[PDB]
Amino acid sequence: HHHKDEVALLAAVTLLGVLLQAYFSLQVISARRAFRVSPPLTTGPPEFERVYRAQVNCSEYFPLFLATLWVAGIFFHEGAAALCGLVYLFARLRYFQGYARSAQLRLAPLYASARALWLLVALAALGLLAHFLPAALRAALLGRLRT
Amino acid sequence: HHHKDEVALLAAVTLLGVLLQAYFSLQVISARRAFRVSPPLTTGPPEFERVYRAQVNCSEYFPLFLATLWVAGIFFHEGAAALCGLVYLFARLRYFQGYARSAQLRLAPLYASARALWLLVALAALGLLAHFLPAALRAALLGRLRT
Amino acid sequence: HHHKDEVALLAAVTLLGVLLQAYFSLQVISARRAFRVSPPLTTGPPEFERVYRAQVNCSEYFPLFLATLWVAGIFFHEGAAALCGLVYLFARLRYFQGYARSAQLRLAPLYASARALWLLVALAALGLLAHFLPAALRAALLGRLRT
Ligand SMILES: N[C@H](CCC(=O)N[C@@H](CSC[C@H](O)CCc1ccccc1)C(=O)/N=C\C(=O)O)C(=O)O
Ligand SMILES: N[C@H](CCC(=O)N[C@@H](CSC[C@H](O)CCc1ccccc1)C(=O)/N=C\C(=O)O)C(=O)O
Ligand SMILES: N[C@H](CCC(=O)N[C@@H](CSC[C@H](O)CCc1ccccc1)C(=O)/N=C\C(=O)O)C(=O)O
Ligand code: NI
Repeated sequence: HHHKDEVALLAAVTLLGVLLQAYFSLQVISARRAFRVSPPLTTGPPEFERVYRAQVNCSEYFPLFLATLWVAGIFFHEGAAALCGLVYLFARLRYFQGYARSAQLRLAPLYASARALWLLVALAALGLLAHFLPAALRAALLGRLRT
Repeated sequence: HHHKDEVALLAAVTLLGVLLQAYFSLQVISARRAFRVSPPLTTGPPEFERVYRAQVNCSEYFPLFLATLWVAGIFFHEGAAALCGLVYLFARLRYFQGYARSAQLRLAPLYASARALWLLVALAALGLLAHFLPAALRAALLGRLRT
Repeated sequence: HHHKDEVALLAAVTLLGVLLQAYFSLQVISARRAFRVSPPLTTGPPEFERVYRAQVNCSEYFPLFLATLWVAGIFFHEGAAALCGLVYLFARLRYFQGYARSAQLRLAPLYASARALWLLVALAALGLLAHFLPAALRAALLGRLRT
């Protein structure tokens, strides 16, 4: 008996996220050509540094997204976690698109991505609490008994 | 019944990757000493910034590698995924070695690493498709029936 | 039968790590306000670049921590891995706090975090070795037999 069925949506969202990250990377390389910035060195016109920074930030947050997605999806509910992941990834795509154009336009999609990530965190926290809190509470009651 | 046996190669490749990352970090610190760059601050002679950038880029890609490795290894085939992972990690080591010497010498091993990563992605995609596409197709046919 | 029970501590430590990372990010944003640095652009007074760099470095190491934690926890022992993870995360929090104040004060907690990470690596290595080495040794003996 395989557990592929229990995690296939998490794996699919994860893969979509990877693909999206690849997209961000290629867009940064395209900004390296457009605005004549050769490796190493990550300075140039404002628009390049903005595109670059959007990609860097997405990259920095991508493992946080994965960790919470998987923990939430396993401990709370797979579908909810996957949905939140989709909302997050769409929000991040919009973030990247915004940032590339103007610092201010990254902001609205940025906020959407953060809410989804905290929602993933809260589900993770609730799921873990549901797992640990009953056994812990019971053990404390047993000692209290005793009398 | 443990599932260690089904994922031991993925875990081994993962650990090798971690070790390799540790190696990149220590090489960067060594460049910080050689070329007199004290923390914080990541600017100095060209050779330091190149070594530094090789490490940074490897670090940025390392979670993408892990995600696709695991998804491909679970959904498609463990051995193939591990092999691709080994090729990728070797390619990245060569990338780092190249970059440290000259921007242009990172390029050949860079290309090898990218092909292996996309190969991992394609296996992940195929594996997930194999999981989801039949059930989805059947459900669509059932509605078509109906008549 | 679920395997949540076998990985719940790893998941909890992982989530704590995510929360800690969120904390580092918010502290960096607070340094962006205090020392008047607007996005993109990551240069300003020394204290901002130090806080920023502490966060960046923690972020760079966070997936390495996760990978080894999970591999060690599954292949060697869950509790040991979780404990090492807790020590690591506390060490990193202290690292961030130190760095924010002075480059030199990040150093003591930095060393604590590295020992814990290498301890995780060693457990991962030992666990994987325990899994692979017997079967490999037996296979070699069988060929030796033969005679
Ligand atoms: N800081 C920017 C970041 C952009 C980037 O990292 N682009 C990739 C290359 S993009 C080629 C393909 O998109 C490969 C990425 C990929 C991602 C997920 C799955 C498969 C492939 C890259 O240059 N990697 C290493 C290096 O800088 O030498 C830069 O300097 O290039
Ligand atoms: N940007 C470069 C990056 C190199 C780096 O990150 N080196 C490590 C230290 S290298 C020591 C050992 O190699 C620990 C790393 C390790 C990795 C995987 C498993 C076990 C240990 C480090 O300095 N970490 C935090 C900090 O900058 O304060 C730098 O400024 O140091
Ligand atoms: N280089 C620093 C890094 C700090 C940082 O990344 N802060 C977060 C925002 S902090 C808001 C919440 O803390 C969300 C983070 C979070 C982490 C884990 C779980 C849930 C939420 C951020 O700015 N992200 C994207 C962007 O720069 O546009 C900077 O320029 O902001
Ligand atoms: Ni099972």
